[PDB]
Amino acid sequence: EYPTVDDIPVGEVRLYKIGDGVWSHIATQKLGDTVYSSNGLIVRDADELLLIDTAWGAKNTVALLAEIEKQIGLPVTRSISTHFHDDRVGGVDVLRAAGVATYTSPLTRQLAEAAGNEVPAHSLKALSSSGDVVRFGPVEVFYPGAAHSGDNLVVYVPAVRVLYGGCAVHEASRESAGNVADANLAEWPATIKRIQQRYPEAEVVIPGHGLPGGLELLQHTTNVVKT
Ligand SMILES: [Zn+2]
Ligand SMILES: [Zn+2]
Repeated sequence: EYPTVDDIPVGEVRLYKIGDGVWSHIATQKLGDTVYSSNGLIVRDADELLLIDTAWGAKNTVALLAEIEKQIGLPVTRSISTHFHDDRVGGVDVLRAAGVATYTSPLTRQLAEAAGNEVPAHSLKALSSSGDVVRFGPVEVFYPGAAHSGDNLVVYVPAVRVLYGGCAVHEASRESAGNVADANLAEWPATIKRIQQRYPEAEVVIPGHGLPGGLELLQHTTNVVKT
């Protein structure tokens, strides 16, 4: 029942309930004759929502906001982008236009700028070194170290033990690492290990692209990387 590229008509966005007060959002995008799906997270905090990652571009992110209003009916007041690529910050200007306070780490803001990508407006402090963790509303934000990118963050929802790994984590069906142009393959194994050690009670692990699973996706990612 989890949405895939063959049930999402590009330009549209689906929500999938993961646990109490937690949804993933799923969208699709085409690069060079190739279409992908991409996930993000939505977390309720009292009567507002925290958004994790855009829906991969302006058009999709507009549709995301509409779908949130339709299905949940609470306002997105803040967002976090988990790295500097377009599937994470593409659509940040849509969020800004809608009045969302947009955040990411200082390093992600720098990399996004260098790349010519949209840049969240605000910095999350105290995430500069590997192992750094901060609280932000109903979640923890963790910088586990370099992996898919030098800046990649993970997000944990402690009340329901949901770990959003973003693109630092591969779905079970992936056999390759995908885009490694910004990756640190030598460091990726130790970064996963730091995630494993920090969140041993996670029940759901959500990858940046593809099907959610459990803690087994972490070791799987390490196995995929060793190529
Ligand atoms: Zn990426
Ligand atoms: Zn990605």
